[PDB]
Amino acid sequence: STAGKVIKCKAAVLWEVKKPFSIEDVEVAPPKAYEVRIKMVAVGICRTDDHVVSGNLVTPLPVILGHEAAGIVESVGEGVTTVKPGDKVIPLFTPQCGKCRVCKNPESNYCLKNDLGNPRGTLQDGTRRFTCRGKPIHHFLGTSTFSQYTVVDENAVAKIDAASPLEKVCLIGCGFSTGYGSAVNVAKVTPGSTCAVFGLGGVGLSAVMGCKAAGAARIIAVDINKDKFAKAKELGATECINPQDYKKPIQEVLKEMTDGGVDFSFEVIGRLDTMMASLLCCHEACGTSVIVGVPPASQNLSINPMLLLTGRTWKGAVYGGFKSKEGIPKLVADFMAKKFSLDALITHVLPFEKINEGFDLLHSGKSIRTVLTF
Amino acid sequence: STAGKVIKCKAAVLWEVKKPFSIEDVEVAPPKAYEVRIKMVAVGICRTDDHVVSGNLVTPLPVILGHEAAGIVESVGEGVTTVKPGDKVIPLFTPQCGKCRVCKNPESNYCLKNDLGNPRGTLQDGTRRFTCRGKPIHHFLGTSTFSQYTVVDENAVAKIDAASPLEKVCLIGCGFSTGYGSAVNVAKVTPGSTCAVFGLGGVGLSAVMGCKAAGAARIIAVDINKDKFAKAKELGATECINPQDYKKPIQEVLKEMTDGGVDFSFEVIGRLDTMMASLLCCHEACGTSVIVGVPPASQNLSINPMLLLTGRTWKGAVYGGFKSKEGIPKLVADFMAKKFSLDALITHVLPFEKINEGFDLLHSGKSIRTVLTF
Ligand SMILES: NC(=O)c1ccc[n+]([C@@H]2O[C@H](COP(=O)([O-])OP(=O)(O)OC[C@H]3O[C@@H](n4cnc5c(N)ncnc54)[C@H](O)[C@@H]3O)[C@@H](O)[C@H]2O)c1
Ligand SMILES: NC(=O)c1ccc[n+]([C@@H]2O[C@H](COP(=O)([O-])OP(=O)(O)OC[C@H]3O[C@@H](n4cnc5c(N)ncnc54)[C@H](O)[C@@H]3O)[C@@H](O)[C@H]2O)c1
Ligand SMILES: [Zn+2]
Ligand SMILES: [Zn+2]
Ligand SMILES: [Zn+2]
Ligand SMILES: [Zn+2]
Repeated sequence: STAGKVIKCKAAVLWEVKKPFSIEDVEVAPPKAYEVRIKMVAVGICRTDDHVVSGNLVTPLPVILGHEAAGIVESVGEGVTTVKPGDKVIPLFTPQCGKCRVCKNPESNYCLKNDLGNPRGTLQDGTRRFTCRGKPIHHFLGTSTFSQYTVVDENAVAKIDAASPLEKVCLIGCGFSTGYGSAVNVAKVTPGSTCAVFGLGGVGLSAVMGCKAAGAARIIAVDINKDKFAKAKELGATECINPQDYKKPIQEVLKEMTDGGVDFSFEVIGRLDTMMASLLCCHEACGTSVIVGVPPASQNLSINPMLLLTGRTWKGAVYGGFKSKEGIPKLVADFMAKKFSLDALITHVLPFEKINEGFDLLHSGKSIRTVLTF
Repeated sequence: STAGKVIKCKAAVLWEVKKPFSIEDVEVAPPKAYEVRIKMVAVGICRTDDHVVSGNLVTPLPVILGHEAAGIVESVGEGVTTVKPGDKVIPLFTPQCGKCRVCKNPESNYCLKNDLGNPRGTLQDGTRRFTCRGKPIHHFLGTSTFSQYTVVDENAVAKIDAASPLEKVCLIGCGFSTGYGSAVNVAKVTPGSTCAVFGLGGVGLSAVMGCKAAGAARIIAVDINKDKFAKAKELGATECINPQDYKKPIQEVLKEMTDGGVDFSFEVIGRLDTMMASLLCCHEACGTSVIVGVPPASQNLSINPMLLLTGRTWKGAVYGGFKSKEGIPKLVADFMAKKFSLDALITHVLPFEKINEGFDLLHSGKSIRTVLTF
C-alpha cells in the first residue's frame, strides 16, 4: 500500500543550470489536506522546462521540472473532493483556485495561486514534498511532472475522461491548449482574417491549428527551420517563410505580403527580436499581436508608443487564456470526440529514463513534441 | 463673392518652433474637386497643436496649425456631394475615406489618407492651398483651422445639425471625442469596473466622462496639478490623487488602492513615465491600458514583455476609435439631445487674434479648453 506513506521512486532532478538531468532516487511525502498525489503516466517535453536549464527562466534549484503531463491519482489528502484515487488527471501549471479576483473575472485565468511570476518552488502552503539524498527538492509551477510520483494542489489538478489515452492528452496539459487558445481565446481570430505565427514548435503549431479553427483566410508560418514547414502546412498554414531567405527585416516582408500587415500576429518562441518583429508585422491600425513565448529573464524590449497609438492591440497570456481546471476537461472531451488530433505534434516517444535524449531532440530541432513514458 | 476665387484673410502662421504664432494676411486658394472651403467660427486649443510649437511633434514648417474646430461651408469644389455652402461642419484630423482597408474594417478608424503618421503638411493630393508673403504654407493634419478660411478634403469634413452651437460643439472635433471614445470604444470600460485616468486636461476629463458613462464603479483621477480635481470629481471621478504627495511610485499606490491594480488605465498626457506607470497600474491578469497621449518624437519605452504575458492588454488609438465622418455627427446629435454637456470643459473664450494668449493659458495650467472665436 502507499496511501499515508512516504513514496520512494525515481525522478529527473536538475541540480544546477546548464547540466543534464540526473535520474535520482527520491522520496515523495504523502499529500496534505487539499493536495493530490499522482502516479505519472506520460509527460511532454516543453521549451519552458528547457528555459530553466538554460538559465533563461529563473526558479529555485535544485528542482524537479515538468508541467505538461497526465497520470492516475494515487491518493488524496483530507478535504479533497474533486478527484479520488484511480481518476485520470492532468496537472495544471497555472491553477484555478476559483476564489481570487482573477478566477472570478470571466476574462482572466492567471490565478493568484500561481508560482510563475515570482517562483517559490513550493506547493501553495509554501513547503516542499520532495527530498533527494538528504536534501529538499523544489517543485516547478506547482506540478513537477518529471517524476514517477508528484504531489499537487487540488486546484491545480483536473479530472479527465477515464478512457483518455494518457500518452496523447498530456499535450493538452500545456502546449496544445496554450497555442490553440492564444488564437481562439486571447487574440480572438476572426473568420477571413490574416494571421502570422512566429515559431513552429508544439506551441506555435497549436497556434496554427487555432487560427484555422477560428476560420482565418491566411496563416503565414514563420520559422528559421524549414523542416517544420510540412507539419505547419499540414495543420493549416497557407504559407511558410524563413527569415534567413530574405535581405530585408521579416516584419517588412510580412507587411508587404498582406496589404500593410496581418490582422493577428503571434510570437511563439521566446525572443525579443521576434517579439518585436511580430508586433511590427500586424497592421498599425487594425492589428493584434499576442506574446505567447516566455522571454529571457528580465530582458527588455524598446518600443516607440507610436506603434500602438495608431490602433494596435498588444496582449499576452498563459495557457491560451483558458481557466485551467474548467478548460482542460472540455478540451479532452473535444479530443475524445475527434474534434482535433495531436498525432502530428507527437514526433518522438521515449521512456522517462531517456529524458536527456528527449531534450537533445528539442535542441536539435528534429522533434516537435517528445512524450515520455513511465 | 469669393466662390471660385482666392480668399485673402487672417491666419495664425508658425514660421519656426518655440516662437509665438503670427497673425498674418494669407491667401486661400479655391477648393479643388472633392475639397471644401470653410469659414471658421470656433476652434479649441488642443495640446497637439502645442506639441508642434514645442518641437515635441514634427510636421513641415511654415504651417497653419489648428484641428479642433467648427465652421460653415463657404464653397465646395466639383464632385463634392456631402456638404453644401452654408452647412455647419466639423473638420476631422483623421479622415474617413471610406474605401481603404482601415475604413472597411468595423473596428478601426486610422484611415490611410491621414497625415499624422508621416506628415506631408498638405491635403490628400499632395499640394497646399495656402500662401503668405509670396511663399506656400503647410497644412496640419489636413485641417489647418487657425485661419479665418481653410480648405479641407471632403472625407475629412463632417456635416452637423444646423442648430449646433459652434462655440461649444467644436470640442467634439478632437478632445471630447478622443477622451470619451477612448473609454467607450477603445478600452470598452465595463460596468462596475475600476479605472485610472492620468491627465485631467480637456482630453483627460473627457476620458473620466467616458468611464462614468460606461458605468465604472471607480474612477481615479491622477494629476500633479491639484486645481483640476474639482472638475474631475464634477465629471465623474470617485477619487483624485497627485503623485507628488507620495514617496512610493504611483503605480504601486494605484495597485494598493485597487486590489492589485485597476481594470482600465488611460494615459492622457504624452509622457513616457506616465505611460509606463499607466501600464503598470492595470491588474497584471485582467487589466487594459490605453495610450491616448502623444509621446515626444522618437522616444522609446523600455518594457519587460512579462508585463503582458500575465494577461495585460496594451492598446492605443486616435480619435477615441470613432470612424470620424460617421462618428462626429452622432456625437453632436447626442449633445443636441442634452445627453452630455461640454460647459465644464470650456473655461476660457477669446477672439482668434489673441491666440497666443490662449496658449499662454494652456502652459500656465489655468485652462482646460480655451475656445477661439472668429
Ligand atoms: N504562455 C504560455 O502559457 C506558454 C505555455 C507554454 C509555452 N510557452 C512558451 O512558448 C515558447 C515556445 O514553446 P515550444 O515548446 O513550442 O518551443 P520550441 O523550441 O519547441 O519551438 C520554437 C520554434 O521557434 C523557432 N525559432 C527559434 N529561434 C527562431 C528565430 N530566431 N526566428 C524564427 N524562428 C525561430 C524554432 O525553430 C522552433 O521551431 C517557449 O518560449 C515557451 O516558454 C508559453
Ligand atoms: N490620440 C488622440 O487622437 C489625441 C487627441 C487629442 C489629444 N491627444 C493627446 O492627449 C494628451 C492630452 O491632451 P490635452 O489637450 O487634454 O492636454 P493638457 O496639457 O491640457 O492636459 C495634460 C494634463 O496632464 C497633467 N499632467 C502633465 N504632466 C503630468 C505628469 N508628469 N504627471 C501627472 N499629470 C501630469 C497636466 O497637469 C494637465 O492637467 C496630449 O498628448 C495630446 O497631444 C491625443
Ligand atoms: Zn509548457
Ligand atoms: Zn484563483
Ligand atoms: Zn480610409
Ligand atoms: Zn487634438
